[PDB]
Amino acid sequence: HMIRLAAIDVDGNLTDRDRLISTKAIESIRSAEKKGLTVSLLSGNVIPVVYALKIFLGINGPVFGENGGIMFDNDGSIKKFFSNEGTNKFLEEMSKRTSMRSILTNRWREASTGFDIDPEDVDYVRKEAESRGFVIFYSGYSWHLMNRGEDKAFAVNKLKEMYSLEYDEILVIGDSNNDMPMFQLPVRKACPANATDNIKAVSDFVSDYSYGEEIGQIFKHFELM
Amino acid sequence: HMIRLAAIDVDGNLTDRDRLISTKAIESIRSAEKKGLTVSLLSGNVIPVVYALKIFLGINGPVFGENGGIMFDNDGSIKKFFSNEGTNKFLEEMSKRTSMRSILTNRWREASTGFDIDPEDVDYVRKEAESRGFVIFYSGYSWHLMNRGEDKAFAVNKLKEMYSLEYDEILVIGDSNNDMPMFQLPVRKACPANATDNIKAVSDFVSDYSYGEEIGQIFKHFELM
Ligand SMILES: [Ca+2]
Ligand SMILES: [Ca+2]
Ligand SMILES: [Ca+2]
Ligand SMILES: [Ca+2]
Ligand SMILES: [Ca+2]
Repeated sequence: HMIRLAAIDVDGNLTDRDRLISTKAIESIRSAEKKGLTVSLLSGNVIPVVYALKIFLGINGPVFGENGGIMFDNDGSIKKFFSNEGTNKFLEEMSKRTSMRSILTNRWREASTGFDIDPEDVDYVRKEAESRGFVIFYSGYSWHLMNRGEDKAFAVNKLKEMYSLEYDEILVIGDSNNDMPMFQLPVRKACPANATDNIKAVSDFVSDYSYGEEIGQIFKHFELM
Repeated sequence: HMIRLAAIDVDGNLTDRDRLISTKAIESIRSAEKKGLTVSLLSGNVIPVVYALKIFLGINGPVFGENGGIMFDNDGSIKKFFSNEGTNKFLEEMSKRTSMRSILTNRWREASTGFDIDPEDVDYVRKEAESRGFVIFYSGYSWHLMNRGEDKAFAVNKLKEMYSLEYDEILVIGDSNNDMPMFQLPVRKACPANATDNIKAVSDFVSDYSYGEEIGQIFKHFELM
């Protein structure tokens, strides 16, 4: 079938070496959207930050923050699918006996909890988190304490439902392990030249570029630009 | 709202300490089905084996073999969602330089490949497998070489579409790591008392029993019997 929607990992694929947004990626997105593609952004950052990207970059589909746990829709509303009461409590307790600590953007989180942590405390905190029904991983600017199942697969399935699409009509763009949840779905897949080996191995198209420059080549490959 | 379908992993949930099918679990399933529940079974077994369970145990919904890659439907047909050409070829070449070997039941597989292997060769084979977009893990009666994404979540999502259900209308019952994919969906979740700590931590109801005895209690808890 033909690709009608592309779900893209913001931090993993739309930024350069210094985490700045790629202007070439922005123009590729706008070009593809003008030709009819619906684009959705997926990020671990907070919803007002992803909302800023939606209104300034010119994204025509819903955008997700907190790794899929919260969404800003095209009707201008915000819907969250998970709560941060449990994850916030966990951080509060864990910060008393480990280096796990809150980050400024948590003041805008609603469905999960971001944090910083010393590498030495990662294994212990992960064990404690999983024993409570949570998971931890790094993305973008920080670690993320998420509810099990609050991931990119949840978000992509939600987009599929919202647009009444088949999996083969969806293209996902990611770069690493924290994207495998959506890369393991029956969707179309593409990634940058610096994507992990496992992500490349399941991708339909592996770009010769990275740091935002893969967006244009990927879209061209699928005749979206 | 109300549970309309239960997706149950066979190994470790419908089986006892000797890997034998639990008669109490069978009767609980039949009782719940008479009251309106649709039940689907999933396992790593080949399709004629899960078909045997469907007709002899009296399962009223579809059954999945090969960890979700092949299904026996209610119209009496078999539908496979992945192919075993690549996985069979992988085994053929790996068997020439490692201890990886085919198993008897592969004569009935259609969407993946089962195998035996010396434990020390697992790392070598997994690395090769993932570079080809496959994964390996042990469950049930052998190791399984699967296509990435060919799992129980793929099967539960298909059931959701087939029965036009909402995730909240689906109950999943599992106990091992290869069952976690189901627990990452926004469904209702339950498990036996001896399920993994991670599965217990994300379940809505953790039974006091195991080895098949949990089915009745779980069903009673969700008002299904
Ligand atoms: Ca990523
Ligand atoms: Ca990247
Ligand atoms: Ca971030
Ligand atoms: Ca079998
Ligand atoms: Ca199991």
